[PDB]
Amino acid sequence: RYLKLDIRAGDKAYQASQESAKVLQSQLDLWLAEHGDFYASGIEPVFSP
Amino acid sequence: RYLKLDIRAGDKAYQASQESAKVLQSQLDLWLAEHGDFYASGIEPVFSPLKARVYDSSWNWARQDALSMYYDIIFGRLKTVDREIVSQCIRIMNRANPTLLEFMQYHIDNCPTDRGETYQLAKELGAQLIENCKEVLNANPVYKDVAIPTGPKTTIDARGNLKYEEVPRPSCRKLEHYVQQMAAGGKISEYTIPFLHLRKKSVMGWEYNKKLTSLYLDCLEKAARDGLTFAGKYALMTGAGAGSIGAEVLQGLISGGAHVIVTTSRYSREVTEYYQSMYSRYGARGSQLVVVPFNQGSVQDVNALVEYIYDTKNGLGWDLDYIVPFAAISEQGRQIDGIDSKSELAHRIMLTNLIRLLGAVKTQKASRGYETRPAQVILPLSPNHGTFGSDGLYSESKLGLETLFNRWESENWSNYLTICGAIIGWTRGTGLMSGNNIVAEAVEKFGVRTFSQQEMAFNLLGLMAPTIVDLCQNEPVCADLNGGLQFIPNLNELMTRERKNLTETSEIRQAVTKETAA
Amino acid sequence: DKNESSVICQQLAHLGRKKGNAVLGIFQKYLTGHPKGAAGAWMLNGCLQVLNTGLVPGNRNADNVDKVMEQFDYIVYPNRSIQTDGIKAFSVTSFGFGQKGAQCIGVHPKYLYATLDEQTYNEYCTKVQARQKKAYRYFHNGLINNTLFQAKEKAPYTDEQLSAVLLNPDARVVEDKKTGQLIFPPNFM
Amino acid sequence: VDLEKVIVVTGFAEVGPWGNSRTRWEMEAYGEFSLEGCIEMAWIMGLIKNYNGLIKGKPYSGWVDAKTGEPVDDKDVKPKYEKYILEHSGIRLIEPELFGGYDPNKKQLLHEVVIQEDLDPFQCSAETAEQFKREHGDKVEIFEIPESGEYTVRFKKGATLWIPKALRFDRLVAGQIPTGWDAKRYGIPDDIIQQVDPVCLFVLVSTVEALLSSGITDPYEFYKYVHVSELGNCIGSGMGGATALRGMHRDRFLDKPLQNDILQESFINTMSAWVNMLLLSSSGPIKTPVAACATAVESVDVGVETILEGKARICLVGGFDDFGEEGSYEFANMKATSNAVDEFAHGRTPQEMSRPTTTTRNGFMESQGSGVQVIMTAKLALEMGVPIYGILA
Amino acid sequence: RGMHRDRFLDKPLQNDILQESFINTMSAWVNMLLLSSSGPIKTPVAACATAVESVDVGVETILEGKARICLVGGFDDFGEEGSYEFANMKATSNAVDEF
Amino acid sequence: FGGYDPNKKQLLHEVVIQEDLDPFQCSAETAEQFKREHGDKVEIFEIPESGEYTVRFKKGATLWIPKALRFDRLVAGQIPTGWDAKRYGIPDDIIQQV
Repeated sequence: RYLKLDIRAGDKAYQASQESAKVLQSQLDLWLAEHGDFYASGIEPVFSP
Repeated sequence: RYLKLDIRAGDKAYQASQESAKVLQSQLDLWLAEHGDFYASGIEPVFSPLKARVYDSSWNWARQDALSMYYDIIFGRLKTVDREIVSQCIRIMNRANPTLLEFMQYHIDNCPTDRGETYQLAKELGAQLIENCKEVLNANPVYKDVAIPTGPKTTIDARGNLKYEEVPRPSCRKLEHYVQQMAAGGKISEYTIPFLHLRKKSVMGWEYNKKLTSLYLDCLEKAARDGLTFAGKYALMTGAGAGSIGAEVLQGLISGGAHVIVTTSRYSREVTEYYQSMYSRYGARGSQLVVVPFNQGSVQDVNALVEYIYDTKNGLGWDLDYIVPFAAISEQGRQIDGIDSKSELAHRIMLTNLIRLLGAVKTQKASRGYETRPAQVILPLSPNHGTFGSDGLYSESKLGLETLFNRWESENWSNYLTICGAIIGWTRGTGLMSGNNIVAEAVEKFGVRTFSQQEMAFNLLGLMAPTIVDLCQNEPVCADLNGGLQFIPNLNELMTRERKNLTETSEIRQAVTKETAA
Repeated sequence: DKNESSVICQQLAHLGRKKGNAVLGIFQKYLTGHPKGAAGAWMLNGCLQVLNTGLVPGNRNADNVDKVMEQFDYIVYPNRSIQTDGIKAFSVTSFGFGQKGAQCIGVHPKYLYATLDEQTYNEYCTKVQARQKKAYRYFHNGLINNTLFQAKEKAPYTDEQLSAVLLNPDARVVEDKKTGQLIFPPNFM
Repeated sequence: VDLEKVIVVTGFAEVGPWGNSRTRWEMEAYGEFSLEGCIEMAWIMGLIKNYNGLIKGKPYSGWVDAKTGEPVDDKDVKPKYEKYILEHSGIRLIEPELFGGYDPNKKQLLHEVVIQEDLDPFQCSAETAEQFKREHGDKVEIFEIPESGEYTVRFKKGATLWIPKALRFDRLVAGQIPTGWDAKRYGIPDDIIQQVDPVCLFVLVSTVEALLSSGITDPYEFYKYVHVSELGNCIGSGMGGATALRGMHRDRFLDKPLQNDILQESFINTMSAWVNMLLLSSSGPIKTPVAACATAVESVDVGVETILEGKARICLVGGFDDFGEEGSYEFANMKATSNAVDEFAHGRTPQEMSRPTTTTRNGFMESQGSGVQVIMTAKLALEMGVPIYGILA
Repeated sequence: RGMHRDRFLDKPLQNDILQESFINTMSAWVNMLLLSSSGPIKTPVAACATAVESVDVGVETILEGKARICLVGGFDDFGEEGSYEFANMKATSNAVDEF
Repeated sequence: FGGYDPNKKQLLHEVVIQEDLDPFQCSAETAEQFKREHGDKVEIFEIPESGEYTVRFKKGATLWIPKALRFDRLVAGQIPTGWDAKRYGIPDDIIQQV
């Protein structure tokens, strides 16, 4: 307290990151549910000069 | 250290979470780069059984309508037997039951004729309606349309100002006369080919068939005289919003006594009130209307809708007799260089997911063995094979549907489905064609027929008649309801010229007016 | 809703209401909600307005009437307002917690006027007309000045008169010609 | 018939979610407000006002906007404000300001915790210290601040503490009086508005409105014709003043400020007393029915009754009730009210949640307000020439 | 009391407790368990005077013919909060002063 | 009266937190409820072994504490001590419900 320090803050930031993960995850689920793996893999770019 | 504690560990876990974030993020980027926002948003599921609205209380609305009509006569709002009254009488007849007869009889027996001519008129007309209702008490409800077939009229006033109106056609006072005109054809269809005709698959393609055409026209003539019943029929409808052909077809089905599940992509109170008002007006004895949210872009909504229809425990438990998949999106203004995420979505809705919707129905019927109940698919084809232009993937979607004709013979699902492809011609007032209403009068002067929503709905309901359904079980039926537009060369140029012709005349009078003012 | 519809139909049937002669049902709570202890009052007020206008309001939220209600033949369930050529009588009902059923019956004022002579009727007309003008005037004045309500302070009597007003049942006020107040005049006895 | 034994309604009114009996009837009969209705509602809600004098040095008389004082024409009231009126009247989501802060998403409850270590001390009057010492006994430890004569206090392990928590509730909708409604606009003085429970204000104005709808500007008018004994009151309620009822338990247990005779405002009879006190001076019989939902009918009955027995010749009848946090909670426990969360899942708007006789109906929506009628013998009504809206058969 | 105070402290309760707070409920209980009556039931409130109001309303109702027997009278409890408020009103005697 | 003593009339009093409190344990739900009522002075973290939570409060939130006041109405007219409806025959279930 005298040094204005805290460990719990590190965990707080980490929890916010859980939310980042869950947010992004949901979208993949929704994507895949309307497309399938053969599609997903079949549409990736391979062109290279 | 003595306590085996550390703060840095919290940060370490947090960093791993950064990696989780970056990993997942990349995939979204890749997804979006090949799809676009209109697609992404257009494919989300909205179907929910909890949001189902069910309308079946036709018995109550019959008493309310009978009483309303009684008082409208008393107050002199209804003085002459007009077609609106005849239509209302037909709707009351389609809802007749013993309680309604007792209710009407009481009011007519105790009508005080001494109070004036309107009370005497109410008693006389009410007695006639009671007797008509007794005659039809044990008859199935019938769709019978008494409205006057209209035609387009575009007027420019003396100041130069444009106004489009649907006007009654001088030559056509009844649907019987309409069927006769459609059977007669026009100068543009002289070798005449009727404006409404059935085609048969020949070695060289789909050709006009005089015999099948006579059967369909006889069905329409009978429908115009005697009406059409759909009592005990189950129908799935997509694309029945306000001002659509599907809305008029829905009126016909529920007035004929059908059980109809209708889908909407926009679920709101106003939309439910629209369907409620339709059922209260047109719902017959034993009909049922079920409204559900549904996005024809989502495979999951497609699956969930079909499962809800077939599920006997948590769903409707129905088995479908008919499918009307008329959902469509307007792609106007899209040329070959403008095929965007919205064109992909429109193509998905009108072709890909339609095919999946049919496959899902087949899956249910096959899984439960209902092999003696193949459903008729009224399949919405278009005469536009790119001849209008600047309409995205619309023509390709409609042409792609035509392949089902061959697939019915070449695949193992004929036992569960039968195909009736309607080539829907220019129907005025619809959300897809309203912007072209002003030139419809000019187009008809070339000898083709454009249709009102009512006229086109009557034609389509005629394809659901028992004789046609039986025919579809023999072979796929192709119904040309185009009104002869295929015989006009360079339709787009003609349309562009007539749109100009209107405008010039308008402008000249307006310029003179404005100058006269200045 | 099922119990009440059954009760009304049973009353009508057992008094021999003619078949087909169904009552028009009003269901005001769709619009106002339920203000528990106030509820009947709003319903009564609506019924008085129905007598006055001949217009019977409908339940706009009545999207599909429950099939169990079809057996209640003496009741129509309107979803839109219906104009009639007049209403003779209405009923109000309520079912409070603790098994308190309550019911009331109103009749149209013409039936009362039909008990008078023409002169007495016309004299009443006169008074209600004069009063109406005064009321309309007062109403605007109070409205414009945010003073429709205007509380008392003094009694119409004074503290000596008090008991005597309490004991002379023929004590009556007069309008005081100087103040316009209504007061027990000093010589009221 | 004997006109002394016929009872008639001679005027009536209400305060409710759609304003008064006129504005409510426009919405009930037609489903939209008239021009007049919109103006009346805008005035009730405090959107507009008359002005009469100078504006910006120019004379003006007529309507002005209640905030800016700019002139307004009638024709513009409905287009300018009807949307706000419709959003803030009738059956809608609970507006916490109309209940002094109560938000169903944050319903406050208190929870215990037990002390696990002797607490860090804090400061107070000697009296407060003694009070802690008295409630907590030997876990409490008090010692002077010898400079001031205040005290400082410590708590020890094994005493306890109580902590607010919030729960999300599922009754999010109610029938609510129009937002901005204010008794003051009718002329009721600020002192009474501060002293009485809100239901009293609803009753007072419903009563005066009924007097005016009877064509009477001063109740002492009666005393020309009838004796001050002959006027009765039988107005009642499901329950008394909800503010007083709650505050007397809850808020005094939290040691908040109060007007001290608050108990009396919790009694049902008190609203009727207030009507008598400020408007009537009656000597006549006053009675007080209670039937939660049915109370208004009980009142109307007791009135007819009392007049027929001769103990009064006019009575004021009808009733009231409020909407409150606690009442809403208990009627949900009874499953009597509709569940807003479930209704939203079924795609229903707040305005569709109360739907009697429908297949999908699932309870009432709770509401607040008052309604009053003036009843008297037909003979008396004719003598005084008051209008007659119906006969109580 | 319990419905305000004790539920705000998250204590255990029988859930329909609200109904027992209403005045009419005691009369309902009398009817329910002993009478099965169909007749009129009314509920006066006059704090101190309520019993007389009841007796009146009874006489009255019988004279009007709507009943031929009525049960009349009334009740009230003693409680912490009521005692406090009647002291604030200086209506009750001060025990400390009396001693 | 279930314990009410006029010499010890209980009232609740507020105190405001002057130092972050020593933590304590509960269901996740209770923790969330604290977090909801107190906002950002409340801090909650799992007991990762059980799925319960442990909770800290920070300076600037508040607390409520019972205190006793001596009242001056010490006397009443009371039903005879030991009176019991059961002796008349009223069943225990009704005695517990009403």
